[PDB]
Amino acid sequence: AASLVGELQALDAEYQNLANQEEARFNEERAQADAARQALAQNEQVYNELSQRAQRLQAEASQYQELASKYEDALKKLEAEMEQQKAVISDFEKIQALRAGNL
Repeated sequence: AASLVGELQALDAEYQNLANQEEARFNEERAQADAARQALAQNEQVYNELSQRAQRLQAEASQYQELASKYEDALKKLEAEMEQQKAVISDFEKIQALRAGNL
């Protein structure tokens, strides 16, 4: 077991580092999802109030017409941000159901 002893130690090292990297990835992913939930929650609040504000502006008849349309665009984007944020949370929850499930 000349080189066998050495290789076994080489594979051990690789394993230790690999285990640590995966643990670092999972944490990096957890932090990002928490950021996602915090941000998403705040956006829901801003989207609701702003969509309400835009709705009132439209129901009138050009300034109101221009500002209403400007809000519909801003809201379209904010909505994309929120779908994107829900995906981060959703992807992490899926991953969680695994890393914790596999026993």
